[PDB]
Amino acid sequence: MSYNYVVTAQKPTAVNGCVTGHFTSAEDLNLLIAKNTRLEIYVVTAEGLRPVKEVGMYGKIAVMELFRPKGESKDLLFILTAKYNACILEYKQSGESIDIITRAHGNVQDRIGRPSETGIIGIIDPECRMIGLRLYDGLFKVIPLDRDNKELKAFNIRLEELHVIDVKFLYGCQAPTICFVYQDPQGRHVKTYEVSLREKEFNKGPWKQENVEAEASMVIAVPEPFGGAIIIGQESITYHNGDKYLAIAPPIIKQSTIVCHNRVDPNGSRYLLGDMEGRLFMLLLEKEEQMDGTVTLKDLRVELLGETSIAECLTYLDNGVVFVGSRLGDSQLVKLNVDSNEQGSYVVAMETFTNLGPIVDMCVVDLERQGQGQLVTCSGAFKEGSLRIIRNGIGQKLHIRTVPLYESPRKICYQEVSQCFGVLSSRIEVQDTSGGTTALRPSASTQALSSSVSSSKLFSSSTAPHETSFGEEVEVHNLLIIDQHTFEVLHAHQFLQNEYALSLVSCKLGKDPNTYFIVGTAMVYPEEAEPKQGRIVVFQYSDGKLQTVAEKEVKGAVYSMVEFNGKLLASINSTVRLYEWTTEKELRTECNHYNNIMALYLKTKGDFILVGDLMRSVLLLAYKPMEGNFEEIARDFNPNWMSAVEILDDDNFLGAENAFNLFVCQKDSAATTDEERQHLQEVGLFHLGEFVNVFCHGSLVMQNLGETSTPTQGSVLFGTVNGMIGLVTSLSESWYNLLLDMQNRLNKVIKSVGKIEHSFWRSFHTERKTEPATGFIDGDLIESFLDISRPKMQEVVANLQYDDGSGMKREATADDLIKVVEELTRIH
Amino acid sequence: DFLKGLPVYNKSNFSPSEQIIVTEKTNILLRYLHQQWDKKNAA
Amino acid sequence: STSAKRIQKELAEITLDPPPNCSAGPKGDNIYEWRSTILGPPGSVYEGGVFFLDITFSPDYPFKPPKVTFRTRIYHCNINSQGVICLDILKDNWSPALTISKVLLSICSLLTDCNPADPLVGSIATQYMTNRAEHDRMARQWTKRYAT
Amino acid sequence: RIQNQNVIHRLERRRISSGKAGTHWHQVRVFHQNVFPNFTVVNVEKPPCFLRKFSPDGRYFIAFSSDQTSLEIYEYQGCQAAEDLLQGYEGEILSNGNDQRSVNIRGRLFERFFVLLHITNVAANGEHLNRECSLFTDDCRCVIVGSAAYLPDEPHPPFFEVYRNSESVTPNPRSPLEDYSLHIIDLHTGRLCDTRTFKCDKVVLSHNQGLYLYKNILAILSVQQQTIHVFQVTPEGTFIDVRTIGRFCYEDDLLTVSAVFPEFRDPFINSLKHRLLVYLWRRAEQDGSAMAKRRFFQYFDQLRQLRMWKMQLLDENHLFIKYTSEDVVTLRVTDPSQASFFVVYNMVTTEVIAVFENTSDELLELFENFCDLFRNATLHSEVQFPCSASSNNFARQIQRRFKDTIINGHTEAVRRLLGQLPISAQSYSGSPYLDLSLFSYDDKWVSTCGDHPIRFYARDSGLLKFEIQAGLLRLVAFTFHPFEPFAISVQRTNAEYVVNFHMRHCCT
Repeated sequence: MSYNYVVTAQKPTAVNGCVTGHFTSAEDLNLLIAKNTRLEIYVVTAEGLRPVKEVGMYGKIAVMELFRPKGESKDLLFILTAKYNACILEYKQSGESIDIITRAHGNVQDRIGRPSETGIIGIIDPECRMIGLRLYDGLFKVIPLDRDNKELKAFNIRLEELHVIDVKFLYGCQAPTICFVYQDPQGRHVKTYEVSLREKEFNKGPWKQENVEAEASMVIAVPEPFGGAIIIGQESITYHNGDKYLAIAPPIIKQSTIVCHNRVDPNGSRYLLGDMEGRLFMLLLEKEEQMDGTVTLKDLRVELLGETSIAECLTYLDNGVVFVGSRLGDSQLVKLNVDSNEQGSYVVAMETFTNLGPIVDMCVVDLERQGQGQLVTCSGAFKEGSLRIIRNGIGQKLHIRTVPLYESPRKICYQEVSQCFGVLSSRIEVQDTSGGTTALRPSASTQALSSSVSSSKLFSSSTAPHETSFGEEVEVHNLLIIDQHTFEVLHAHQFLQNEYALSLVSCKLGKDPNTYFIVGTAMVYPEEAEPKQGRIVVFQYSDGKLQTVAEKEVKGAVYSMVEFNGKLLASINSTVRLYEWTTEKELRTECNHYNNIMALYLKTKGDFILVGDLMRSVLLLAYKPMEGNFEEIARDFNPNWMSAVEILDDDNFLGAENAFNLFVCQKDSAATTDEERQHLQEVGLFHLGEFVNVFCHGSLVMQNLGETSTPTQGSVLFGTVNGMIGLVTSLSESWYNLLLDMQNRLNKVIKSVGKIEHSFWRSFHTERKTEPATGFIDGDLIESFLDISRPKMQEVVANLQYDDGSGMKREATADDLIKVVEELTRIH
Repeated sequence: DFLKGLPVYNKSNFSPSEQIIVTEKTNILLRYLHQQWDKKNAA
Repeated sequence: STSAKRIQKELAEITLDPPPNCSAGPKGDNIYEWRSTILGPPGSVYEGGVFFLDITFSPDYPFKPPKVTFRTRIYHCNINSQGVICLDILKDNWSPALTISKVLLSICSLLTDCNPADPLVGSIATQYMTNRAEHDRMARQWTKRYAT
Repeated sequence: RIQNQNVIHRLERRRISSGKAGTHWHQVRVFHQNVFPNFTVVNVEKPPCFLRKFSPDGRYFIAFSSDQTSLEIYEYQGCQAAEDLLQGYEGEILSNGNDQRSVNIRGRLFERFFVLLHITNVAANGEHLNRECSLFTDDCRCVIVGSAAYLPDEPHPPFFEVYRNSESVTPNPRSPLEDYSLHIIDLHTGRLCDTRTFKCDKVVLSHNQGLYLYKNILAILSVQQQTIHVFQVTPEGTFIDVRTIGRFCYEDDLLTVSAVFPEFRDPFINSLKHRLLVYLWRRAEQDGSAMAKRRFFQYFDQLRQLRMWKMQLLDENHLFIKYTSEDVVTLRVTDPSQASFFVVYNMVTTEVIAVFENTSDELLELFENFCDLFRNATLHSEVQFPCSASSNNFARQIQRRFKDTIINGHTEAVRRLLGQLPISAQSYSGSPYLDLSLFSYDDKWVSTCGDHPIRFYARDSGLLKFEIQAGLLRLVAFTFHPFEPFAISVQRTNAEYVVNFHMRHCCT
């Protein structure tokens, strides 16, 4: 029934994990970067970071470690995906051909087991004897590394401590040993166990039970000769080795939270550290040498180095160069210098790497009126927030222009008449001892050409001013007007205290010819489970002046809003309301629909309203002009957690689930009973691997004129938390069957890295159901058909009948398929 | 004083699945019972 | 009761010296109701399997032979479905000279080989001499399939 | 306490970070601390049926009519279909007063949530469906129900029919034998997939005590005949015979003997019981001492009469049987005074892997260290979120408190803590509001009447979130929806059928 086509326009840019080692050869130094489903291999060399090979896997890389067992010239790579497709990879280069060989492969999922809150953790014994894995609570999977044996018998081991945060393999121990930190009713503790392979249990370790800082969230295993481990908390750093114990609580650390670390010296003397604010630290392990040759640790020292993009993973490469991998911001390549600059910072940035994600919202607009849309995104977060003007073509394909904001953007829309962008944002200010709040850094809002503050008393002092404890972060939201040419902050309106702006619209209402900016907010309080108050403010921007045309008090939070045929459609908590723009310039209620749990996402086409719920999936509504109320036409009974919705056609409705899955609901045209017509049937299923955040009709390619018979109909872009930008189209049944048949043939020709089945990769998967993909075509797989060798192409076309457009299928030929794919590959 | 002499790998720094991983089919509780049973035969 | 007076003494010697592949024990303090645990003698076609034997000592003992019944289904050349074995030692030929200890070994030895001179099932005798092969593999299976 | 208690913070934080790999499952589960059934409705009118349970996927609701001959299938419409009626109502309760508006909804609330789909009549020969018997297949496509029919007092059944083995039980006067039947019904269409019959047995349909389903393997314990029937559930919902455990352990046992000995008539003990006897013998052989030899034969008679009472599948090929005295299994004596022997048996290999006495501390160590594997609940979800002594630290603490409370009787403690084992199939609900990780409460209120309202406290902050009362401001039964915020509390007094609905209302 439904036949859709999914392709990727911008591969993900966020960095999940980074590891360095000897992979290509024993003499080269390699840097490996994991970007969700993409593995990048770089060679640390004089000229920079030479790319070698970029490999995309059929999974979300969740673990990546390098190890070299005995008898191996160069290291081996072990990767575990979020679907538990464990594998062990080897790098082989034959002449100019570069290949990745899967030495071992297999799935290690347990059908019974509670996934751990802290996520997947992978560890390898320093001697390359076993591989630990902390997937499910209460179990510690192991994988012995018998070179000779052909069946690597992975076995789980009972683990008494259920809430384990971090676990590591210690150094300099005769038998494999693990140190980990776990939580329990008494607090947080650090414990050690010895792994006995044959008996298959844990043996008492050489340490003792201890009680540590409740925020302890990371463990570093110091190599020889120190041994022991380092425990990093929110306000302390400690060293444990037998009975040796050290503690430091520098005041500098508490200002942020450490979330990454890396070893510089093989002896473990110098350690890097990064925190949320972007500050980069250095941990020093000072050693005192005894007269009997025993190395004893003297003391710790933490010294600030500078500032960098908010770091997710650090990796010291060589000669004082550090690679900073960031999700929220661009990934940097900094230089550590012997002498600080005038500002006392030893960090010098050498290069920066583009990172669109996390895309939080976007709008497709045509600045040049030439038919070429220029996607504008609300990228980044915190000090990395910015606007990326993604323009296709040259004038490689994607040209990105960055407009830093130094604060998190949330929403965006374009007002053509005013030639400006309306953008929401939220900087962070700390409650100063003076009773007010002070911005931590200058941002776009504080550097506005003109400024204004909302002056309204709709919310009296009935709510008591709670304990404004000094030092507690507070979010302050503003509406920024941004020019479409120079991208300056023409105006910056600020909202009330504890008021969050959630939705933004720019539309004409009713007979009024004036355009407006409409904002839906919500008075948020930390101790309140849900917002019980909100507002809808109508702003007008004229001649560089912003006017608060009218306000409106609502009993909830305005999660979403949309213009509905000259009327304002707004969702308030569990309600969907329709407003009218009276001649007195006020909003008047027209009709309601209270049958939702939480109406988060709204979309409209004609008189139909598509409502996305927090947990109850999609719901279709209609407006009755003669009766002036809502008729609940149909709904979906599959309880999906939604994160975005869109209306592809009048009959097909697209949604995105929380577990990185897409699905397509359809209206039951075969239903006879009125009850059967009230069910929405699911015709599409697909595992995308990305958390889609927004849909927006549009296309970056010039709109072809007169080509209404193109293989594809429609165009929907969507942005993900990882920076991926994908395009969705509908297909005729004849083409869907042709490509579906081609899709299966390809899987028999192309060997997937890790020997992971494509059908398993794209299989719909949630906590409730797991089904194979239906009604979707993986565009990425089809495009790969071009890059394979010609004789490989001939294999697919064998014994396959193809329709040359005359209505009958003749013997297919590769060149014929080339033309089909070439049209498909040019639609993005 | 503490940033000096950083590691240098090179002065020119910047200017056929042979094995299969199979999880044990038997559930863990059963494995404990089975393994304890085999001790009786030895004893 | 001569049986009780005699058997009480015989318990000390037999329990102190449990014969190989043949063992038993009393129930409580009574003598008229006993049980025994018999193990397939090594090298026997029923080797390995353990057979529970119902053993009853009558008050008229020893002037009458001991009552023997198999509580385990065994395809034997001397015993029928009721688990009763009829050998002169277990018949009127019985004499008071024999004691509860000897019978096990006589039974234990008898398990190794038939007594086709007076068999309780003729089909074995034809199979016992003509083609014992059918009688062994199946005999192995029975103990493997029941006593295991 | 994290300042993320508000929904907005969680919603915004979710748009910029999907979390560490494999953590996204818990990113959503915390929303249950923001969405909960804060509103209650008292004394809702309902059809004259008997409510049973939700389906594991929470789409269908099953009830039994007052004639205990037809199965009512209701479709759940969601916990948001009664918000239109309640607009303008505040507070946490809605008293069943006198206003016409409240009466209008009360007579309309039940039909709003539940929609009648099918009513299938299965019993046709005087049988009556058991209210407490219900099982859902792994795929949730089909449901399994059983019907029982008391046998007439006269004429007495034939001896060779009532008694089919030497270890058969003697029926007690209070519970005469019955003729049982098991039915598999497709929930979507109501068709009767297949039915199997059992004649002259005593099977406890109530609470599925005599039944257990693991994935697609179904086991039935026939207490009267000390026999276990095992069936394989096809995707079509059609029963397939697997094998029968009892006097014979191999399906071909009867075939071989029939040719040689075509034949209560046989004094040979059961093949299964022999294996249990071997194990107790070989274990007693290791000690060698006359004492161990003395005890084995002394209690041989007492041990030989042991009878099966319960069972449960540890896997597709292992059975965890429970043994007890013949008197107790017929409900005449108290078990605690009688030693109960737990046995693990392999169906295909046919040996007794282990045997634990009632006071076996080794078994207790396994139970608390593997409570998740014994419970085998929420098997219908690939990503399970079990709550138990072996899955949550706070759940474990309650286990220690009970044991420590009794000690401060070590042996008696072991006695009662094993009374629950073996567990009944599909007895636990995967309700997140019952999850101990997210919420805190006392497990005693729901698994005599608790006079206090049940309070749910969020674990992150320790604050109260919602209350549940099941009475008019004496047996109380709660039935939470598997995931959505909806719960039914039924209060029974003599013949009163009091129903209260607990659902989420956005206080306006």
